[PDB]
Amino acid sequence: ATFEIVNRCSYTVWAAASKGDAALDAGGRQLNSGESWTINVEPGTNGGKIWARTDCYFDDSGSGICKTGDCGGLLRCKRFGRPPTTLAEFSLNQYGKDYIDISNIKGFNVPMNFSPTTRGCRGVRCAADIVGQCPAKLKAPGGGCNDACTVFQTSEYCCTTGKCGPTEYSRFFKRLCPDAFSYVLDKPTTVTCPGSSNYRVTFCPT
Repeated sequence: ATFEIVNRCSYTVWAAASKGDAALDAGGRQLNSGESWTINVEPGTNGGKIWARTDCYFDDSGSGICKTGDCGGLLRCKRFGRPPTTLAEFSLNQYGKDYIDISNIKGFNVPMNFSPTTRGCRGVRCAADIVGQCPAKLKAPGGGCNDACTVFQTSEYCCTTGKCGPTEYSRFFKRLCPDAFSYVLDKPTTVTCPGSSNYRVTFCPT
């Protein structure tokens, strides 16, 4: 499947793409404002994610640090990124269907649209000013708005027992971005697309 990743933000982002135990395609790349990066993701990929990283420094070996979404100091991510990270999540060719969503479960750094480029389903977007409006206790110094699990590490926020409810903090994310997951047991905002669809992830869509 083809994913075109587009940076419409006015600032540089370092895109990342991983399935948690391996890179997808090259795993990461710098995207200046306006740049587009096309990656190929193997059919049958389960549990893939794409995200943006901000304020990164890398040396010539591709080693360094980012203020949001750092994936163990690598340009080319093999593992998932450090919150806060707005996430584009997907599972492809699962019994004939692709499943896509955006998630704020690991916080929010950059606004995002995640849309098919082929026919037969809708896109999802979270493009509100979550950082600007972020509750004081969730604001990340490096930038971004953390989820409450990351900050407080409780059973209720992290849904450790598999029983948890919405909270004051999950409801903040949900109010600004209804079409994104706000906590682990949120009512799903997953979109079902035809198997073998293609997609575009746009950072800063508006």
